[PDB]
Amino acid sequence: QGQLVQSGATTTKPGSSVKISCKTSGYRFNFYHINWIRQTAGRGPEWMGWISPYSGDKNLAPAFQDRVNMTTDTEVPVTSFTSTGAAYMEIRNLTSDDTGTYFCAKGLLRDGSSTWLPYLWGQGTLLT
Amino acid sequence: ENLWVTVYYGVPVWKDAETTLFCASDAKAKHNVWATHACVPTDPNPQEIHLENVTEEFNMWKNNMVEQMHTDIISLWDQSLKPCVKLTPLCVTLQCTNVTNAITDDMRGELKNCSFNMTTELRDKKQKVYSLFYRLDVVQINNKEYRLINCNTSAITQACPKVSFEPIPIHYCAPAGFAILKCKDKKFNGTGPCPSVSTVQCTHGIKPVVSTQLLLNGSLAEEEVMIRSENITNNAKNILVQFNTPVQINCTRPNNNTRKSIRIGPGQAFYATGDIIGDIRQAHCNVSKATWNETLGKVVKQLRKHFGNNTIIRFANSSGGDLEVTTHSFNCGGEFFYCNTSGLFNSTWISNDSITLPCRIKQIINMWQRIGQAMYAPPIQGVIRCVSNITGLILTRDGTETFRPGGGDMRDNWRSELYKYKVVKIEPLGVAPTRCKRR
Amino acid sequence: IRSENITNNAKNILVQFNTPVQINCTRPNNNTRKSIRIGPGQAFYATG
Amino acid sequence: NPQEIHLENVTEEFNMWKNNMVEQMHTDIISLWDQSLKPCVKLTPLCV
Amino acid sequence: AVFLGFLGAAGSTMGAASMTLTVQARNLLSGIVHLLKLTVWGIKQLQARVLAVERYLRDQQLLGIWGCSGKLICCTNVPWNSSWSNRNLSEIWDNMTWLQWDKEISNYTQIIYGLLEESQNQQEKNEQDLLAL
Amino acid sequence: AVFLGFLGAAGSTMGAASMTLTVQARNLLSGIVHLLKLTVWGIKQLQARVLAVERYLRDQQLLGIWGCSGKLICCTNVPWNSSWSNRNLSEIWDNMTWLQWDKEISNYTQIIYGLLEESQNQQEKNEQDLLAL
Amino acid sequence: AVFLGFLGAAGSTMGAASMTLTVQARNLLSGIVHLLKLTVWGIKQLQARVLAVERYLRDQQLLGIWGCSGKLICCTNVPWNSSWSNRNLSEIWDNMTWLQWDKEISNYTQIIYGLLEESQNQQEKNEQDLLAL
Ligand SMILES: *[C@@H]1O[C@H](CO)[C@@H](O[C@@H]2O[C@H](CO)[C@@H](O[C@@H]3O[C@H](CO[C@H]4O[C@H](CO[C@H]5O[C@H](CO)[C@@H](O)[C@H](O)[C@@H]5O[C@H]5O[C@H](CO)[C@@H](O)[C@H](O)[C@@H]5O)[C@@H](O)[C@H](O[C@H]5O[C@H](CO)[C@@H](O)[C@H](O)[C@@H]5O)[C@@H]4O)[C@@H](O)[C@H](O[C@H]4O[C@H](CO)[C@@H](O)[C@H](O)[C@@H]4O[C@H]4O[C@H](CO)[C@@H](O)[C@H](O)[C@@H]4O[C@H]4O[C@H](CO)[C@@H](O)[C@H](O)[C@@H]4O)[C@@H]3O)[C@H](O)[C@H]2NC(C)=O)[C@H](O)[C@H]1NC(C)=O
Ligand SMILES: *[C@@H]1O[C@H](CO)[C@@H](O[C@@H]2O[C@H](CO)[C@@H](O[C@@H]3O[C@H](CO[C@H]4O[C@H](CO)[C@@H](O)[C@H](O[C@H]5O[C@H](CO)[C@@H](O)[C@H](O)[C@@H]5O)[C@@H]4O)[C@@H](O)[C@H](O[C@H]4O[C@H](CO)[C@@H](O)[C@H](O)[C@@H]4O)[C@@H]3O)[C@H](O)[C@H]2NC(C)=O)[C@H](O)[C@H]1NC(C)=O
Ligand SMILES: *[C@@H]1O[C@H](CO)[C@@H](O[C@@H]2O[C@H](CO)[C@@H](O[C@@H]3O[C@H](CO[C@H]4O[C@H](CO)[C@@H](O)[C@H](O[C@H]5O[C@H](CO)[C@@H](O)[C@H](O)[C@@H]5O)[C@@H]4O)[C@@H](O)[C@H](O[C@H]4O[C@H](CO)[C@@H](O)[C@H](O)[C@@H]4O)[C@@H]3O)[C@H](O)[C@H]2NC(C)=O)[C@H](O)[C@H]1NC(C)=O
Ligand SMILES: *[C@@H]1O[C@H](CO)[C@@H](O[C@@H]2O[C@H](CO)[C@@H](O[C@@H]3O[C@H](CO[C@H]4O[C@H](CO)[C@@H](O)[C@H](O[C@H]5O[C@H](CO)[C@@H](O)[C@H](O)[C@@H]5O)[C@@H]4O)[C@@H](O)[C@H](O[C@H]4O[C@H](CO)[C@@H](O)[C@H](O)[C@@H]4O)[C@@H]3O)[C@H](O)[C@H]2NC(C)=O)[C@H](O)[C@H]1NC(C)=O
Ligand SMILES: *[C@@H]1O[C@H](CO)[C@@H](O[C@@H]2O[C@H](CO)[C@@H](O[C@@H]3O[C@H](CO)[C@@H](O)[C@H](O)[C@@H]3O)[C@H](O)[C@H]2NC(C)=O)[C@H](O)[C@H]1NC(C)=O
Ligand SMILES: *[C@@H]1O[C@H](CO)[C@@H](O[C@@H]2O[C@H](CO)[C@@H](O[C@@H]3O[C@H](CO)[C@@H](O)[C@H](O)[C@@H]3O)[C@H](O)[C@H]2NC(C)=O)[C@H](O)[C@H]1NC(C)=O
Ligand SMILES: O=C(C(=O)N1CCN(C(=O)c2ccccc2)CC1)c1c[nH]c2c(F)ccc(Br)c12
Ligand SMILES: *[C@@H]1O[C@H](CO)[C@@H](O[C@@H]2O[C@H](CO)[C@@H](O)[C@H](O)[C@H]2NC(C)=O)[C@H](O)[C@H]1NC(C)=O
Ligand SMILES: *[C@@H]1O[C@H](CO)[C@@H](O[C@@H]2O[C@H](CO)[C@@H](O)[C@H](O)[C@H]2NC(C)=O)[C@H](O)[C@H]1NC(C)=O
Ligand SMILES: *[C@@H]1O[C@H](CO)[C@@H](O[C@@H]2O[C@H](CO)[C@@H](O)[C@H](O)[C@H]2NC(C)=O)[C@H](O)[C@H]1NC(C)=O
Ligand SMILES: *[C@@H]1O[C@H](CO)[C@@H](O)[C@H](O)[C@H]1NC(C)=O
Ligand SMILES: *[C@@H]1O[C@H](CO)[C@@H](O)[C@H](O)[C@H]1NC(C)=O
Ligand SMILES: *[C@@H]1O[C@H](CO)[C@@H](O)[C@H](O)[C@H]1NC(C)=O
Ligand SMILES: *[C@@H]1O[C@H](CO)[C@@H](O)[C@H](O)[C@H]1NC(C)=O
Ligand SMILES: *[C@@H]1O[C@H](CO)[C@@H](O)[C@H](O)[C@H]1NC(C)=O
Ligand SMILES: *[C@@H]1O[C@H](CO)[C@@H](O)[C@H](O)[C@H]1NC(C)=O
Ligand SMILES: *[C@@H]1O[C@H](CO)[C@@H](O)[C@H](O)[C@H]1NC(C)=O
Ligand SMILES: *[C@@H]1O[C@H](CO)[C@@H](O)[C@H](O)[C@H]1NC(C)=O
Repeated sequence: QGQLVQSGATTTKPGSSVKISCKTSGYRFNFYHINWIRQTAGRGPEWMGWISPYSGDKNLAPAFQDRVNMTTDTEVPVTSFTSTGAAYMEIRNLTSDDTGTYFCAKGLLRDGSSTWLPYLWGQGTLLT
Repeated sequence: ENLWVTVYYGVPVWKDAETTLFCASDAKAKHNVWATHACVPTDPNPQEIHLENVTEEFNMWKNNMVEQMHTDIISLWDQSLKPCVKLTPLCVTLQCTNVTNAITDDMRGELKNCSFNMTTELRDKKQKVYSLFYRLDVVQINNKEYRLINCNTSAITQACPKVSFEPIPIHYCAPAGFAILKCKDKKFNGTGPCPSVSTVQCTHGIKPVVSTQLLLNGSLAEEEVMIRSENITNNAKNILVQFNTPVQINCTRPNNNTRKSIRIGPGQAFYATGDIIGDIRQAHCNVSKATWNETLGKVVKQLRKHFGNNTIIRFANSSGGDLEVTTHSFNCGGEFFYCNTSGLFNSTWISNDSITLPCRIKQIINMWQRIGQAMYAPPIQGVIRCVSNITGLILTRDGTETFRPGGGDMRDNWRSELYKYKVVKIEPLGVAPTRCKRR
Repeated sequence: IRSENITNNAKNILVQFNTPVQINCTRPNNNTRKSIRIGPGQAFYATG
Repeated sequence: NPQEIHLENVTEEFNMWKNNMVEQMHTDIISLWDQSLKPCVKLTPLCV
Repeated sequence: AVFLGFLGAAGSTMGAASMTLTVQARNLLSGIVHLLKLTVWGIKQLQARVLAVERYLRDQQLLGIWGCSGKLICCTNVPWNSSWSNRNLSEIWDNMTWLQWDKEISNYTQIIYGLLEESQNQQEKNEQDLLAL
Repeated sequence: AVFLGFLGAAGSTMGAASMTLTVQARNLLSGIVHLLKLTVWGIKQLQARVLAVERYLRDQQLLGIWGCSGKLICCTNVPWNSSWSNRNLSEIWDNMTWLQWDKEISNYTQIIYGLLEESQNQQEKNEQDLLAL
Repeated sequence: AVFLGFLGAAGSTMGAASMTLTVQARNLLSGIVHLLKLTVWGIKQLQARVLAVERYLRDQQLLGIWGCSGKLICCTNVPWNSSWSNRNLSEIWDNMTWLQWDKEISNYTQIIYGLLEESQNQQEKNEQDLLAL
């Protein structure tokens, strides 16, 4: 299974800094990365970066190197294999050119060559 | 695509199960009633393996270890009482007076000077001997004639005085191919999925201390003060609170007693209470009024998390029952104290020196399970004074809240120590597909 | 009919039916059990 | 046929004063006497 | 290196745990479980001893009637019926743990144990028919 | 197919029974034989448990010192001395049952068990002398 | 021939004793050790029975996690670290006895038992990677 409910689709104006939430269920939140993907209207879809709900190790594209704060809090065990978690997304020197739909997607596998690959996506959120 | 069955021997998978758990103990050598000499020596390196990423389900209220310890302890007492002196000749008419009157009115009947006829080593010749008996061990006849408290219900045996009642740490261990799982969650409820998990060959040292209301010499929480019950919303399920700070309690029987051996037969010897050297004083326990008020407030704070930040909870004394359950009853230096506890649970709390406990002493204590068996604790010589920590409680709700103590079930004591453990069984066989084929 | 030496009269004969012949038994007296304390915890149950 | 195998060239250290067999026989014999006396007649009425 | 210990990779992937099988293999019979006194702790320990050797040989017996005597990883000729689990390899050996894998394969575990049993009775019958020349 | 059950082919020919060996192999240690109470039924069951594992390993030990560890049908290098039984193959494997066969071969069963024992001690000595290069 | 008996070559050279291993192999589980009465001799015998099967399987377990299941003489891939013993072959197998050899190699016996254990966990992982084609 797996679900990743995202935050609201509210809008602000340039210069600000917004927070996007992603709430997970039905899967062990710590066993897969959490990716942030952006589908702007005036650019091809961009991979922003992934983060580890277990190791805390984050990795973003150099286009977002010093402009994004990715944070996740610890999970809440529901069963032996089910937990609930959350992931957060931020932008610093923000303008109105960063407009589009934002998604959160968890990793594919736990090991191998396609560990972090965005496999399970959220419903997306509309921006400014 | 081309996938065949591939067999694996030694896969990290386990299932819950019940099994016989053997005991371990550290080297200390007389012999205690818990027979910890008959256990395997504990490793000086108690190996604890952390189970990364693992999350297990625990349920201390369906745990089988507590049901096995509650039966092992009882089997340890029956085994240790078997070869000792049967005291059936003591069930005879007693002529009793008060010992050394003129002190504090109705506290001179608290212990009696009793003389009686008794069998000797010769079956035809009797002896008139006298002994001291506590008031809680005798009843009247209706003149100054008394009898032992147990003679109409149970048979009596006196514990062999070479056996020590001092609890010794016991380690429970799972056999080869089984496992013990520890829940390293510092704020664990006792049930539910536990995130941090480790496996151990044996549990930690557990002293088999059987106390009432106040849990003594126990293990402490690391954060806050946890509260554990299966249905907290049910008032008939006992509340097992556990402190993180130990509130110290000092107890003493100040009377300097004398043990006088009496030959009730060939090789049979009854140990009577001779007389009292020095003052006839009152047995009692102290506990710092400061630490008790502080630690009693910590329980209130965590009790609010189940009844509301606005509600008011009150502490009241016991509401009746048998003597063992109405008082802080326990064992201290070989004598069985029964401490009135009203000075500890007489407090109401708003929405936002030391105290002393008068204890009486019993010698003829009855078994808590069946009826028809009771033990005579031989009188201890000298002055008794024991020092221990109160590390938990056993509370009761009534349905402004009110909480009172109690808990005559021995397994509630073992629950307070076996809550973080769980017995599983290893199943090292595992089959899974891969593109490997024999020949 | 089963015996080891049927021709020997000192070896019991164990016959076994194929039909069950029913037998009803009864002690019709309505008895009373009266407990008697013969010692500490010892109780003898007499016929009242 | 009490099989006895000779150990050629072998030389062992013995110590009958630390031997464990004597400590086990001394306890077995005592356990044999206690086991055999258990069901017999207690003579406490003779102490008269 | 790593050496997670006994059951250390219980939360790891099936492929990672499949490299530390000797860790759990050696701890199936030793532990700490010299006279046999029949006390409350003695009858206890005696049971803990006999139970361990019983469950150990039941596994080694099944390992024998499959041709896997003394193996940690043996391969068979019984092919994987997809109705057992249609999951792919890369989503099993780099994804699932042995605990949850046993949870979903538990139904067909008795079916698989029979297919391997006769495949070994027929393989040793073929090996005899081949060495008859 | 057939599946005569445990000991089902006890009256069948030796060749037919030689195809249902796993049936009797798996029923040598399981059965129905959790605390150890020392009652009249408890001491009874405890003996039934220890006896079963003893006789199981005695067979597996002999199967080991012959090089047949984990085999239902292993072949050896010990040739058949005709003084054991001069019967032909087609009058044994398509004729006799395993019960009557054990009745007539019972005399030389201790002789055969020695020939296989040293043939395995010499085969593993030859295998070491061959891998020494 | 010779047949020195059980432990007969205890004073012989290691190479000579290495030819009479079945003699000590068969006497590890039989001996003389039918109801289970709990008397002073009965509890005694019951312990002597369970202890024998325990120590037998502990050896066979180590023999298994080294790939030597059912072998009297198996060879490994763990090379001889000279710090264990710098003695030459001809001054060991034609000179020393197994008793004194165990006396001087006793220190490193736990080190060697680990090297063989992972060499078998890696050999069976390589055998699976080779039959994957
Ligand atoms: C758990 O909690 C429990 C509850 O808290 C706790 O129980 C406590 O137990 C202990 C021990 O078991 C108890 O301690 C005892 O205390 C007794 C009383 O001590 C107090 O009172 C005396 C006397 O007071 C009069 O005199 C003084 C001046 O001296 C005046 O100022 C007073 O106002 C008063 O005089 C007026 O009032 C009288 C009536 O009220 C009138 O009659 C009189 O005319 C006046 O109007 C004080 O002297 C004491 O001071 C001493 O203690 C203070 C701290 O309080 C210290 O600064 C200092 O050390 C002082 O010396 C105190 O205030 C004691 O009697 C008793 O000790 C004696 O008895 C025991 C056994 O009975 C003996 O073994 C011991 O040796 C003592 O004997 C001496 O004293 C007697 C009495 O005179 C002599 O007859 C005797 O010969 C001997 O004299 C020798 O020693 C003298 C000094 O010691 C010395 O002067 C002599 O020269 C000679 O050498 C004992 O200590 C305590 O009371 C319990 N608690 C309570 C609440 O009751 C328990 O421990 C806790 N822990 C557990 C269970 O583990
Ligand atoms: C418990 O459960 C968790 C979660 O499932 C497990 O954590 C996961 O482990 C797997 C296996 O190791 C991880 O997969 C690997 O991912 C790495 C990518 O990480 C690399 O990139 C980082 C950012 O670029 C880099 O900083 C890292 O470098 C160091 O820094 C971090 C800082 O925290 C440090 O912690 C690291 O250890 C590094 O030292 C890091 O290098 C990827 O490189 C791996 O691929 C290699 O390995 C595979 C085989 O394993 C091989 O096929 C490839 O070709 C390549 O050679 C591999 O994919 C995964 O990322 C972890 N996290 C998840 C899934 O969220 C944990 O292992 C479990 N523990 C137990 C005991 O069960
Ligand atoms: C108990 O003991 C009895 C007696 O020993 C066993 O019975 C014997 O079993 C063997 C093995 O199966 C039999 O040998 C076979 O004989 C057949 C010949 O029978 C065929 O011919 C009949 C008449 O022509 C025909 O009607 C049959 O067809 C069906 O009809 C009968 C009606 O009752 C039915 O019962 C049958 O089952 C048939 O369905 C029958 O086909 C012969 O064909 C066999 O040869 C084939 O198989 C061998 C290998 O087995 C192979 O080498 C050949 O090349 C060929 O392929 C085979 O010789 C024997 O006839 C039986 N009777 C005896 C000996 O009196 C019984 O099996 C034992 N049971 C157990 C559980 O131990
Ligand atoms: C206990 O411990 C002792 C002492 O260590 C062991 O005795 C030694 O045994 C070894 C192995 O057998 C001996 O090595 C052999 O030596 C012979 C040389 O002896 C020959 O020469 C004699 C004089 O020339 C000759 O008389 C002998 O012939 C017979 O006469 C004697 C009379 O007593 C009789 O006892 C003999 O048995 C003979 O029947 C004798 O032939 C040598 O020939 C051997 O070499 C052959 O074998 C080796 C392999 O073993 C092979 O590699 C060679 O190529 C060649 O084929 C072999 O070297 C040693 O001499 C003995 N004495 C010592 C060391 O002092 C005894 O065996 C131990 N017993 C147990 C049970 O452990
Ligand atoms: C409990 O009651 C018994 C009564 O049966 C008390 O025993 C008796 O105590 C008196 C007084 O101590 C003894 O008398 C004394 O005898 C000595 C010896 O000659 C004499 O020197 C004294 O002056 C005094 O008269 C008496 O012997 C004794 N009887 C027996 C049978 O021992 C006992 O003291 C009481 N115990 C307590 C703790 O109250
Ligand atoms: C809680 O644990 C403490 C510590 O383990 C217990 O204190 C111990 O109490 C016993 C008897 O009460 C003491 O033994 C006594 O020692 C004195 C001094 O040698 C001796 O005179 C007595 O005859 C007896 O042997 C023991 O020393 C003491 N240990 C410590 C460290 O203080 C306490 O009793 C326990 N409480 C409960 C309720 O179990
Ligand atoms: O195991 C027990 C048992 O009943 N108990 C409860 C009492 N106990 C205490 O420490 C205690 C705690 C508070 C007040 C008084 C005593 C030890 C264990 C017995 C098993 N056979 C027994 C017997 F044949 C006679 C008497 C007893 Br008492 C037992
Ligand atoms: C309790 O009473 C006993 C005597 O009934 C006391 O024992 C005496 O102790 C002193 C120590 O100074 C010895 O010199 C005596 O020989 C002892 N007498 C006997 C009869 O043994 C004991 O000291 C008393 N205990 C207390 C705490 O007062
Ligand atoms: C209980 O008694 C113990 C000792 O009998 C007390 O602990 C002592 O406290 C004093 C403080 O003045 C220290 O100087 C001592 O070193 C302590 N003794 C030991 C052995 O640690 C304790 O305070 C008493 N508690 C109560 C509640 O009465
Ligand atoms: C045997 O006698 C007892 C009394 O000794 C009878 O018990 C009574 O049964 C009736 C049932 O109608 C009750 O109402 C009474 O209360 C019982 N009396 C007592 C003292 O228990 C019993 O019925 C008699 N049995 C027969 C078969 O007559
Ligand atoms: C003991 O003393 C109390 C109070 O003085 C009194 O009521 C009681 O009757 C006395 N008992 C005896 C046996 O003297
Ligand atoms: C002992 O028995 C006698 C009867 O001879 C009786 O007079 C006396 O009161 C009895 N003693 C006690 C203490 O009961
Ligand atoms: C105990 O805590 C767990 C934590 O998840 C909770 O689910 C459960 O309801 C709690 N039970 C009680 C009786 O407090
Ligand atoms: C307990 O103590 C209080 C006051 O100290 C007293 O009122 C109450 O009666 C006592 N209870 C018992 C059972 O002695
Ligand atoms: C029992 O029946 C068998 C049937 O063959 C017969 O041989 C035997 O003699 C009989 N014995 C008796 C005692 O009837
Ligand atoms: C899978 O198993 C089912 C029965 O469980 C069987 O009917 C089917 O033919 C099998 N298919 C394959 C491909 O093995
Ligand atoms: C058969 O065995 C006998 C002894 O039982 C032996 O003398 C004979 O040489 C052997 N013959 C063959 C051909 O093995
Ligand atoms: C021998 O073992 C030691 C440690 O015991 C190790 O440091 C050394 O490298 C080893 N040498 C060889 C040749 O194996």
